[PDB]
Parts: sequence; C-alpha cells; structure tokens
Amino acid sequence: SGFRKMAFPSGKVEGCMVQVTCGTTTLNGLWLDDVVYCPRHVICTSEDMLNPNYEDLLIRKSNHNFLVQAGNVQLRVIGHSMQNCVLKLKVDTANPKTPKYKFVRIQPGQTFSVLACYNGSPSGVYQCAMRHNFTIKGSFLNGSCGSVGFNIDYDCVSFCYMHHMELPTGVHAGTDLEGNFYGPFVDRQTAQAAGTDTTITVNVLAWLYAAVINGDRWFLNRFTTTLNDFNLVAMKYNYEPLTQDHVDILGPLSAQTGIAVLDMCASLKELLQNGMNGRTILGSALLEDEFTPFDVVRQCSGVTFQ
Amino acid sequence: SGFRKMAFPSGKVEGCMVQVTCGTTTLNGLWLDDVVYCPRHVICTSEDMLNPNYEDLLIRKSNHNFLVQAGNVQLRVIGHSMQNCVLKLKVDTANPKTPKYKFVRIQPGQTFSVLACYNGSPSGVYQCAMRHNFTIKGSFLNGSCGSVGFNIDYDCVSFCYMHHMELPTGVHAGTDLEGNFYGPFVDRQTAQAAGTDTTITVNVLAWLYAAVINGDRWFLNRFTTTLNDFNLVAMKYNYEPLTQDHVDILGPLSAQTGIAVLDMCASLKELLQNGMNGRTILGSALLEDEFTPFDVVRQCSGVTF
Repeated sequence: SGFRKMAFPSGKVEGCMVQVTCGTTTLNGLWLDDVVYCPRHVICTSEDMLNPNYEDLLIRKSNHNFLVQAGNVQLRVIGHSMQNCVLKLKVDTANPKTPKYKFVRIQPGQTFSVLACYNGSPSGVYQCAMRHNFTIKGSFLNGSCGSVGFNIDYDCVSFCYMHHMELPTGVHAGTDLEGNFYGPFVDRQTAQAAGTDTTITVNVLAWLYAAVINGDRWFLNRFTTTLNDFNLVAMKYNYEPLTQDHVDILGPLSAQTGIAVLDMCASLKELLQNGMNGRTILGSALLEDEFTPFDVVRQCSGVTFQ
Repeated sequence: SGFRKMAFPSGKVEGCMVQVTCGTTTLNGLWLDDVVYCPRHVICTSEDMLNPNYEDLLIRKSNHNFLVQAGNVQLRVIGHSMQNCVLKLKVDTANPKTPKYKFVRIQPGQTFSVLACYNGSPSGVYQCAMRHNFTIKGSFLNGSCGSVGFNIDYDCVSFCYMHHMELPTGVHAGTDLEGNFYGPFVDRQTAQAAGTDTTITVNVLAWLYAAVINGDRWFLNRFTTTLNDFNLVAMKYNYEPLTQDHVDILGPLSAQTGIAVLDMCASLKELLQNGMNGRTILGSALLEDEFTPFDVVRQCSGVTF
C-alpha cells in the first residue's frame, strides 16, 4: 500500500556523469562510449552570450581547450562537433560504465527522472513531467546545466532531456540528447517566457485511479459523461482535451478498479466545478497531474529494473 | 531555483541488494562486505506467524536452507546469526560494490530515501520521513520486505531503515540496521496499530522558510507569538509541539531570510486558521512536513555532493 512520487533508480546514469570545463565555465557532461555530451553554451562567455555565433566560437576552440574530468581522472579530447544545441566531445577512452541506452524525445505529459548534478557529481534524483508549455518544474541551482533526465525500460536507459537554463518564472527548459530544445526556447541571454500551461488531464485521471486502488474513494459518484461534454468543461478550466487515445491507455486501470473512464471523468468534472470539499486525495489537496498511467501501473504492480 | 521532493542517487545502494529465499519465502537482503542483512521473519512459515519463537526457528536452520542470489549468481551461505529482528548471513564472498557506509538510528521528523525492491531488484526510489508515531508512509507492495532507507551525505551511505511490515492503516514499520524496531511494533502478525500521527511542526516551518527563500511571500504577517501560545494553538491542529531545540535548529534559515522563528510561527498559526484560500505554497496546496531544516539548506544553497 501507499503511493509516492517515485524516480527510477539512478545507478546506471551516475556512472555516466562527468565534469566539463571551457575557460571559466564548468558544467556537467554525459559520458557514453567515447563521447561526452553537454550543452553547447559551455563555450560561451558573458560577453558573447547575448548573441552567440556558435559555429564561429566552436572552430576557434582547441581539443585541449576543453577540460573533461571524470572524478580524479582527466579525459583527453581528441575531437568536437556541435549537434543542434548539444556539444559532443570525442575522448580517447570508452566509458566502461556505459549502460544499454538510447536517445528518445518525449511527448508533453510524459514523465521522467532527473539526476541533478553539480561539478560532475550526482546530487539528487527527482521525478518531473514535461509540461504542455514544454517546461519542467524542476529544482536546479547554478551549475546544474548538463544534468540529464531519463526513463528505464527493462534494462535500457532512455535519455530524454538535458538541462540548459532557468526561465524567469523559475521553471526550466532544455533539449533532447540530439540538441533540439523542447518548446519555443533558444540558448541566448535574451528575454524568454514560457507559454500558458494546461493540466495534463489523462495524468489526473490516472492519479484518481491510483487513489481508488489505494482505498481513497470519496469522490466517486454514479454519473458518467462523454468526451464532448467533458472537454467543453475542460477548456474552461484550462485542461488538456481528453482524446479517444487517452481513454484507451487508461484501460488497464479502468479494468482493475471497476470504474469506467467516462465514469471517472464525471468524478473529475465534478471536482473541477464543485471543488475538493476541503478534503484530500492521496494526501494532496490539489489535483495532481504528474503521474502518467504507466507510472501508476508500474508502481501499483511492482515493476523492477535490471 | 525550484523546490522538489528529492531523493539521493541510488546507485551506491543498488549495488548491494540481493534476493534472499528461505523455504518458500523470498524477500530482499542487503549485501555489505561478507554479510547479507534481511528481516528475520524470512524464516517463518505459515504456522509460525502469530507468536514465532525466532531463536527456536533459527537454530533449526542450516546454511543450505538459505538461497541468496545476486543477479545471475548464487551466494554460498557459510554462517548465520540473529541480531534483534534482523538476520545476518555470512557468505564466502565480500561484495565488491560495498560503498563506504554506516548504520544510524534516526529520530522522528528525520527524512531518508527509500530504494523499493522486489526479488532483489530495484523498482524505484522515493523520499520518506519517520513520523512521530514511528511509522513511515512508504509505498510498498508484497515482496518489498528488506528494502532499505538511507541518506548519502558526502560519500558515506547512512542506512537507517529496513522495511519489515505494513500496518492495518496502510502505513509501514521497520527496524534500524541493528534490528531494533522503530516504535512499539514487533515482527509478529498479532494485532498492532499506529499511535496518533502528528504534523511535524519544525519541518513545516522549514518548508515555509524554503518558500520565502524561493520568493513566496503571500502567507507572511506582521504578528509574532510566544513559544507557549503557539504550542497551545498548534496542538489543537494535531501539530507536534515546538521545543526550544527546534527554535535553535531553525536559526540558520531564520538568519538567511530575516524572519524570526517566532514570527514565522505566527504565519503558520494564521494558515491553520484560514487555510490556503485556493493558493499554493511551493507548488503544494497543503502544508508539507517531510522536509527537514537540513533538507531545505541542502537544496536551496550549495549542494554539489
């Protein structure tokens, strides 16, 4: 019993974190095979950060200008290239700790674990959702640039995120491991602000199922609804439209509890309009939207990894 | 910036979990050097779960009654002894991934990370706190017995909890790594029930300071209170009483923000009286009590680690 927000065990990734230094700036890198991956704004200075010329600044850099430390050991750089917003440093040694991995790009609403690091050292791990405005609400202090987010499938690590910057509202923005930003952001010291966010409706439903699985059920009612009636209510409360697809991923939970998806939907729409009656669900006084359906299944059936 | 419920990286503990089987019972064990630790109820059968005589049960076991597997590999048990409610199995191989570690016993309000495991394999990692009724509100399924709680300050792993059982209310009870239960609980399937759970006041106050550090200000007021008057009010909301030691502990955060501890107590008292008015603090719509003053400092100022 019980239900916590839960991250993937981080061991496979802590073996990959290194420290990267270019002049006065030091940040984190991801050492896989013989390549170290890190944000390309490491080559920047404070002077040319309002308008970087990243191709221009790169070639002028020597392979020995980049200093890569893995713990007490130094890594010689024998080459570099830039892929979108990610720098790649070729080193002469393969990482003996490289796990099975693959680079994936995630969809808004999907969750992942973040390994926050500083000076190449893993500091903490936590669970984030890719918000619909393509930010994540993380916890990142100065020097956490280059920290990575990931999921684990069986024994394959899926790297989905690499941290680049903080937005003025305190939310965070980054790229996939191929250097493409999530959302309408750029890595320049310019003025940027996240779009308007929406509740990940399917995640709220999954969380309500997790509450029912755990015996927390005061919100269930006798009513049902349809996609059309629900969505008209959802827009006015700034909720993501519930598609036919969403219902089918909720299938397993709809089976294991005996509450149909449109049945659960009528409970959620009542909570939207009436409120929570000063009560809590799963020890929360707000509708939690950072648990995906797979997160609830993985946690309420005990999937383990390697 | 930002503030999240954060766990320690789990790699150092992942290298230590193994699967321990006795008869038809399988749970998790902790493999450090040449000892594997696990809950001693792994040696119970179904006839010995109301009033098990563990000394009697254990002397009847041979080393070959215990199957220990680290992944693909079988560990040969060469001895066994009992320390309070924890079994210790000596094996012929020290664990090559044993980290630097120690065993500590924690006090209520303290937080730690939990590496939940099944059949010796990690399923996930989350943060917990030891409540004042000496339970934790974990997330455990059947087969999670033997999972451990830990902190990693610097490079030393501090093991402070091993999971033994779930109580009829959904909460969990366990031991330190010396086999002593937290609280009045026993590893018997007899009727047991958690004492009243109080809100961990010093942690709430710490979280409110973390909010101010992060820029939240809407809940501040111009009142201050005495320590006695605050405890009279907070008691009525089932809050833990605040001692002078707690006031000292909040001193550093108090200095960093400029808000006196007793003046933040006045803010908490008002929040209990009016609730949140639909607003949030640090992303939450209730008052969080699972962050220590130490947790707040580590996350809000330099952590590195």
